[PDB]
Amino acid sequence: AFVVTDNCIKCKYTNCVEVCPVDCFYEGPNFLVIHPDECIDCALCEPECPAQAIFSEDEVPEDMQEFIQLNAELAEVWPNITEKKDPLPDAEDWDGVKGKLQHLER
Ligand code: SF4
Ligand code: F3S
Repeated sequence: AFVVTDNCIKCKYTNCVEVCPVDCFYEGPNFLVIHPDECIDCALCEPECPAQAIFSEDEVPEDMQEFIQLNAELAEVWPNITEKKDPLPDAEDWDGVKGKLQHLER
């Protein structure tokens, strides 16, 4: 499985969803998650993220391990997103800011 981590929060560019061959991204207010059962590990989304927030689960940073689990449980509760959208208005001011998990919205 590929995993969306901290820097997607409050950016949510959604570039990643056009490349997914199996449409396994799910959408929250200010973040996206990958459903781990569905991902086929094609790695196509990882170069597409402006925020470089996607990682192979074996590559997730030591300080971001919580995201592996988070992606798995939020994917169960959020709706499927299959079309790109515009970025959050604010996206480019929040891109690169650390610790954005305290800003996550369910
Ligand atoms: S690795 Fe491939 S299948 Fe998995 S979320 Fe990315 S684009 Fe979709
Ligand atoms: S910022 Fe988030 S919505 Fe996709 S393009 Fe990057 S994982």
